Amino acid sequence: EVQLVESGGGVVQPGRSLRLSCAASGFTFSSYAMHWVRQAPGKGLEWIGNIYHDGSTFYNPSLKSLVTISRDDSTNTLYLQMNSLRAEDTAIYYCARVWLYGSGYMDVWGKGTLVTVSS
Amino acid sequence: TNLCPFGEVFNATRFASVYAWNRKRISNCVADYSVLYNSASFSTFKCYGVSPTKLNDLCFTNVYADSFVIRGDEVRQIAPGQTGKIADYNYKLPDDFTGCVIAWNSNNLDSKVGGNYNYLYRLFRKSNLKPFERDISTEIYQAGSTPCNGVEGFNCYFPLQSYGFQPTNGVGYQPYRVVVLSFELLHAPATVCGP
Ligand SMILES: *[C@@H]1O[C@H](CO)[C@@H](O)[C@H](O)[C@H]1NC(C)=O
Repeated sequence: EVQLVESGGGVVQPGRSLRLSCAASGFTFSSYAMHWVRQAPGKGLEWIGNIYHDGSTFYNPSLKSLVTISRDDSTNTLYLQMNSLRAEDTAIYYCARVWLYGSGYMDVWGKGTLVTVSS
Repeated sequence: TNLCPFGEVFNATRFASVYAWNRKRISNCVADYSVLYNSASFSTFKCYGVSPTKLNDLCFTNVYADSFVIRGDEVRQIAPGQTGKIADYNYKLPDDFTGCVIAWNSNNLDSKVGGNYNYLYRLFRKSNLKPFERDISTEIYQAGSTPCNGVEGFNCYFPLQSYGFQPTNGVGYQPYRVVVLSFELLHAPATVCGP
């Protein structure tokens, strides 16, 4: 069946990098476009980035150069590199999947990963 | 006496998407419009409020060039009084618009055989745009009767969809580059003039 699983969360020092992975199982990773979403405790959802089969990466204009979305298609996975961590990036992160041939419905979602940043 | 930089507008390597269309102010130069209309590259050259032949004889001020990329059958939506996704949520022209809409096919630059995905259009907004209003804001929006309090409700729709540009797509689905020139007719000491 369709499934998105994530990994890479934890408690890390600020300014250290992170690499969050979103492995997809059960569906072919092409012809769908992948999103990264985060939400802070006490805050609503905030969209991070999009990446397509081309390699076109679109980021949120609100946060710039903190993240880098990296798709890989040999093993149907999605990577996010997070650099120079600030204290406000304590968040639950989600991997999302849209069909390119319909409305922008995000269908199934990742269960999410917890990222806690402190000193 | 110096020339206006239309070559930096029409012959640019990259155009932004229609949700984030590029606006360039053209001023303090002599604009040679006769190389635009007599060029056979432009499929659509539709001017509202001005004839294209008389464009050399008039002095304008605050000329704006708006550049973006839309698919083939949406070029009719770059006009005053039109409805559609591009007119409502991406790029709205006013009813009192004076200027020129220029659009040409760019399939051999903006299509890749696997599919080009560098160009986006906004699919939904809460209200229609005001004329000449840019919405670069990408925000998660709801679906109805369940809030977007995480995954738990109806899953949350994304506003920006990318065009599926492949060169095997028929005409009408193919990339068309659109440049919209907007003028103001002689209200200040003018800076943009013909020869
Ligand atoms: C763009 O390049 C072509 C190549 O010959 C040229 O004919 C055309 O005049 C150029 N456009 C502008 C606005 O200079």
